Amino acid sequence: SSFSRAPQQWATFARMWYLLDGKMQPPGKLAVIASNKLQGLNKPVYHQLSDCGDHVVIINTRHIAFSGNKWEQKVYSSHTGYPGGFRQVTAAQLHRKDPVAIVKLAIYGMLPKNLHRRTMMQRLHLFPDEDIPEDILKNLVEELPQPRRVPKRLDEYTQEEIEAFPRVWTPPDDFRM
Amino acid sequence: LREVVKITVIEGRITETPKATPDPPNPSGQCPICRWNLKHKYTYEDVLLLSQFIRPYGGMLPRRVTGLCREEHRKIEECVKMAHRAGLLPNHRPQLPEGCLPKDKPKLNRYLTRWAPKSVKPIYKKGHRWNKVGMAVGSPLLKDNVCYSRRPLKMMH
Amino acid sequence: YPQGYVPKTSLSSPPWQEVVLPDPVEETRHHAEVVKRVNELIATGQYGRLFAVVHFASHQWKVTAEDLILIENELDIKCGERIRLEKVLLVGADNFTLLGKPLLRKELVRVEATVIEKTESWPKINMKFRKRKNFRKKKIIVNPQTILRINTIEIAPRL
Amino acid sequence: GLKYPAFIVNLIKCQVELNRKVLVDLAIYEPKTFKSLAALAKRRQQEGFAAALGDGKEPEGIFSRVVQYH
Amino acid sequence: AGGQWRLQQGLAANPSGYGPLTELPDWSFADGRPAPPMKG
Amino acid sequence: RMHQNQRERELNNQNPWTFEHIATANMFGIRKFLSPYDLTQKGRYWGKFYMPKRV
Amino acid sequence: TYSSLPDDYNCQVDLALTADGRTIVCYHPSVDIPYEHTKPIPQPDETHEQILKAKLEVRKSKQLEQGPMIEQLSKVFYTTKHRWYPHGQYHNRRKKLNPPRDR
Amino acid sequence: GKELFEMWTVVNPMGLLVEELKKRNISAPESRLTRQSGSTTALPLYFVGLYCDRKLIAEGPGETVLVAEEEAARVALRKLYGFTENRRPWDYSKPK
Amino acid sequence: KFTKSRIPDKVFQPKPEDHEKYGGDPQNPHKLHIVTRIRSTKRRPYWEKDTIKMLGLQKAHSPQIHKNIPSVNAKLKVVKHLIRIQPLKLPQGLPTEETMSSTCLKSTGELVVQWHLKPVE
Ligand code: FES
Repeated sequence: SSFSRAPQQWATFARMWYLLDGKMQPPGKLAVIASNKLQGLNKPVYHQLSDCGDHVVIINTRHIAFSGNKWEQKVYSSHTGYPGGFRQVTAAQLHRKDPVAIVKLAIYGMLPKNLHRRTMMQRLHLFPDEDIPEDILKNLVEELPQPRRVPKRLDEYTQEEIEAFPRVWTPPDDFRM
Repeated sequence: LREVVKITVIEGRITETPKATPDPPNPSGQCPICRWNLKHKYTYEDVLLLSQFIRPYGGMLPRRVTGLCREEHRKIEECVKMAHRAGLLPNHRPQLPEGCLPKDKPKLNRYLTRWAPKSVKPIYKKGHRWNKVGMAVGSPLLKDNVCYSRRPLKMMH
Repeated sequence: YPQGYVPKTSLSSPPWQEVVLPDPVEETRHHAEVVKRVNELIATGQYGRLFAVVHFASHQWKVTAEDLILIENELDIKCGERIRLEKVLLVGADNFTLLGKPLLRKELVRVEATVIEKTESWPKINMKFRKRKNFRKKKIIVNPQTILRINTIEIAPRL
Repeated sequence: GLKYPAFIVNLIKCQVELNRKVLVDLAIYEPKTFKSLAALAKRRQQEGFAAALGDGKEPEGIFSRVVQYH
Repeated sequence: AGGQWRLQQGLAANPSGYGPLTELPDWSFADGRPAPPMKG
Repeated sequence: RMHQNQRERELNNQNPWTFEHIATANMFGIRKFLSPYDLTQKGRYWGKFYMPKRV
Repeated sequence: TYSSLPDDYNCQVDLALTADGRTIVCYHPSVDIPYEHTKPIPQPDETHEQILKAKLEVRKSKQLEQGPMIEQLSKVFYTTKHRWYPHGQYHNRRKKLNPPRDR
Repeated sequence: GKELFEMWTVVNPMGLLVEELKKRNISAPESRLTRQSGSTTALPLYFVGLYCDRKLIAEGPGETVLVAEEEAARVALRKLYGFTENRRPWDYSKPK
Repeated sequence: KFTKSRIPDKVFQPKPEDHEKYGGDPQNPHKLHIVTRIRSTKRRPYWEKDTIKMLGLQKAHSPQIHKNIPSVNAKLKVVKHLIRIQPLKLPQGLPTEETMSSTCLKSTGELVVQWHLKPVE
């Protein structure tokens, strides 16, 4: 409060930079968070005619994870437009050729089907690994929690943790193993 | 624990094994899972419980040694496969006989994989609105587990 | 190991975290202390502008001094006449706010307004959808209106 | 940290009768007052959870007391 | 929202029904004279 | 055994609502959408097909 | 610490009921930013126009043609090219001369 | 609805602020960067806060650090002179 | 052929558990019904349309007072699926000429004879 008119308006409608980490996350849940910020639905001043979107930066897009047998069952389709130009490819094959296509396709589908959708995609920056250009890093303002919680591996348990968990049976000593 | 040693002359020596923690919380339980009140509260993520029934090379132990009842044996066996497929048991990999080496391909991250990744066909023709073909997620054998959600879990995605 | 003990697992505990509410006895003492401080602030008059939410006609309006309000029906009040709005749901300042359940007491808050203009709305076109619509099967609706200016909001130290 | 259904429902159980149009005004123009309402709705939700889990005759929550009219 | 809870406490389901918020007068003159009764 | 199993299913069924009560008492005016035979068959027969689990 | 929301970002919430139980009192003082949480101004090297000129550098062909110039503009402001093209006389003559202003 | 400096024209607001603080024997403020976004882009937002004795007095937004810093000065001055936006409304109630 | 139907008599003979659940003593039966229409008569047979007009239940969600006598009950059974029945209750006694202008009906089914719009305290 007590700002001048122009700075007050500038501050309210400013666009923010966010960071997401995609390692071991499912692509669908990542898209929901990204779509929310791209449209600007996180701001109480949201209106469809106000162009209140924000920038979203995602890293580790190569390390996303799919539940079930989706890697081998999900097919992506495209057509060149010439006779015989129909190509169908599975998720694993597409991930091999392009390390960013899967995440980008999920976000594209969830945005509203109008002209503003293609303006939104200009604010989405995807990197397959943990390396970011220096200029982009300077812009960041905040990081967001991952939607899914990553289970631990056996080798990551500290020795105390294994001891704490009880034993449930004892093998007979006369067992070959 | 008995190990056979070849020095040809060969002999087998028995060694001591650690014993189960005393004082089961629920004695009079016929199967070890029931004794500790874990009937419907374990999933593939629980490596600490699952590892206890695993051979050094990832195989399942026979029922007679473990003493599990039929129902629990099937559940544990299924959960172990998903734990292997999810890369949760890094130190139980298969043995390479002489010169075999890991294929050295990139590893796709998975979880809740019901079937063997090798032999699943792609869904070339997906369906329309209510005739959609479903993509299975999870295992049917674990249906009755305790659920903390308003509605039952969605098996078909 | 006590009876009814389950080893920690993924599904052993609920996803949500149970919380412990503060004890009733101490909380009541803290409640009384908070009310005392706020009443002193009102008594010493340490506040600036005030804003209130007032239920008038059939609508709720967030209000402040010098504001203009439009009511879409006749009121029976002459122009230039002062009035008191009597259904107030919230009064607020920079540092404190008061909430009624669902209405504040008459002693606490007084809101006064003035009638500035009595007018009619611009013509509104109503044309029902019917086969053979035609351009002359049409009606013009004009409603009476009145404008009020909010004058003052006052509070008193009677919490 | 609140979902829409939880926020709206619990305010009603506290005998607060603000409508959706005025609530939007407070969030945009009265950020501190809106935060105060956020805590109130959250607390009433917690009181309901405690009353549900605990069974039998127990004292009701401080903010869970309903004023009556006649 | 909250219709069922309102009925349990004995109130009307719609807050626009019987009760102080709806039935009480909406205004009075600054002098103190009461306003004419509302048509509804 | 099949007949004995059928009797057991009816007695121990935990559903408060059954086809017979609703049809006979015309709850919802359900009889608008039903045939006369429904009252007799009680929902165990549809066309030429017998339903083995309908109680 | 009775408030169920952390007090560290926007304001401190203190909620109390009056003795009669008919009013709810709210105390919300503001929270100021700690000095330890700030950074120093980079005094060593600014009008926004200067920033724009560096961004919209004219390097080759002197003033560029429409198309190439528009592609440069879209990258700077993260838009598509379609935004920047003009319109015909029909649309330009419909535009209001004096649109209303609220405050 | 009229802001102070809309009716009074003051150039170099910081210079005026320094003199005013001296009169009450207050130390000169220290400028620091409270918040930042999109610095390297063409639409940057800056928040600059004037700190006195490690205590915050004012905070201002701007496009550039210089503009934002100047904005903080005006915010500070307004509070000192009591011409803030949320100040007590004028009083026309008096009939005398 | 779809036609008028007769309900078996057993439906209206209650059970001991029902008395506990709904809290009505099989003795001292109540006198006045409160009836409201909560569904629509479109797509229903004409006999149901006519009865709804006889009972005064043209507007939905508006209560109507009727006698708990057998002749009236015979008509209510025909449209049982479209209405809600609640027994009337008079905690403070029947209204008199003095209190006739201060009555108010609660959602619970109680016709209070004094309405002050003030906290109970
Ligand atoms: S777990 Fe005890 S016998 Fe099945």
